[PDB]
Amino acid sequence: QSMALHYYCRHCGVKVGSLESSMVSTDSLGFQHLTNEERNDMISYKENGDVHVLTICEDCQEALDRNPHYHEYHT
Ligand SMILES: [Zn+2]
Repeated sequence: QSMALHYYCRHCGVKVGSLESSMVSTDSLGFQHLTNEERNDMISYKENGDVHVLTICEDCQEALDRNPHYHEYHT
């Protein structure tokens, strides 16, 4: 199944790596004994990857490419 790092966007807070998590249970960490999804990750090695990366989404990339560093701070 299509699995990798969990992508959460820098600044705009969009989930860039979580859409098909409904059937692709690789997004949820097997904490203890929650759902069947957690039961699957309950293996002695996080199958979900243990990866929470903050990256640029399409939107922010365009904030990037269309605006120099996506505007300035204040001055
Ligand atoms: Zn973004």
